[PDB]
Amino acid sequence: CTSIVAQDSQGRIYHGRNLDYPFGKILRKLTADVQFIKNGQIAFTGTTFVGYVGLWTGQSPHKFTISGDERDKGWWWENMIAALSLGHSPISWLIRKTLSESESFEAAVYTLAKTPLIADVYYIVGGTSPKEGVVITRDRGGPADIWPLDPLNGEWFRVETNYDHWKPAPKVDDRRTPAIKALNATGQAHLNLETLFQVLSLFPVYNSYTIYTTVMSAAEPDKYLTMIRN
Amino acid sequence: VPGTPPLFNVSLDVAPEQRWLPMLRHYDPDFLRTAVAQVIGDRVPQWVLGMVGEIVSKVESFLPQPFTDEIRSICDSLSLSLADGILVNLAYEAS
Ligand SMILES: *[C@@H]1O[C@H](CO)[C@@H](O)[C@H](O)[C@H]1NC(C)=O
Ligand SMILES: *[C@@H]1O[C@H](CO)[C@@H](O)[C@H](O)[C@H]1NC(C)=O
Ligand SMILES: [Cl-]
Ligand SMILES: [Cl-]
Ligand SMILES: [Cl-]
Ligand SMILES: [Cl-]
Ligand SMILES: [Cl-]
Repeated sequence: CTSIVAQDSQGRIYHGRNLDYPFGKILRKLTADVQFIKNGQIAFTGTTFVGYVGLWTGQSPHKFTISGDERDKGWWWENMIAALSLGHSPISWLIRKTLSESESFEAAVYTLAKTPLIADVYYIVGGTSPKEGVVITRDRGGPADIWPLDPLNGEWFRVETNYDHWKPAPKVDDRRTPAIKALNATGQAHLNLETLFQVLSLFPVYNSYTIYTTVMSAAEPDKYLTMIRN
Repeated sequence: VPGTPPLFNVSLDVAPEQRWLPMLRHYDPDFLRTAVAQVIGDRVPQWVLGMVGEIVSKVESFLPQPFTDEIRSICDSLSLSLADGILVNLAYEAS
């Protein structure tokens, strides 16, 4: 997985992600965009697989966007059997619940940071106002790290793949550095959904495991776009 | 348009055990069944399948009823065990 949240020079927030999954020639046929309806209105939009009730990707229009990336320190399944049985939430169920209920980017960040989880994860959240982008590195009990955008100091994008951002990416699976270089070469002044989509189309950010690419912007919810790959 | 996934409406005002069925009606159950078996096959190590009954137990008691109610309606629609529905919905929490 790769998730990117970024701010252009005028303060607009953009959010994109690739969902990678091994042995996924089948999941491509089961990928679907879902509009979740409340009171005859589109409450939030996500992308999922048929039969999967949580969301790894979605937007609350005019409020925030969310994507999750898998985080593995080993023994996931073992630790998730242990973690389930105490009222903790599945990763993608929390995303869906947050899209449904949270009133603001601020509120979503707190919920995604603090709600106990059955597994570790990275949550990437974008809002509608300047600086409203964050990578939340989650332990099961709470946040290991909160990493917001800081354009004031020249840090106008955050890239997350599947590794802790304060550690180097492993040389055998370094999709982070090519994404950073591609964003660097795009420039803050040329960031938009189209150029973000292109960054997410670069090998190995886009690779043989990539099921779909989504780009989205809470401030422009009608531009939500998922492209099934391969 | 081209290359985008199908678009579905899912109503949260419809009951949890009904709100996914319209979407499911667009897919061949045999196809979905084999897809579920695949994912469970190459994502759920066999030691996990051994205690899968345990996993069903905790979810029903410790996971929110819509989650479980939605999943059981999918399993009954596709002739899957509840265990398989929960497993495939927990198969993604990591690699
Ligand atoms: C979803 O439902 C809303 C309101 O009920 C409607 O505006 C829209 O046309 C529906 N979309 C689809 C794809 O069915
Ligand atoms: C990206 O650009 C910044 C300066 O804008 C530089 O400090 C950094 O090393 C660059 N990163 C890569 C991976 O090229
Ligand atoms: Cl919900
Ligand atoms: Cl990373
Ligand atoms: Cl790491
Ligand atoms: Cl744009
Ligand atoms: Cl089908």
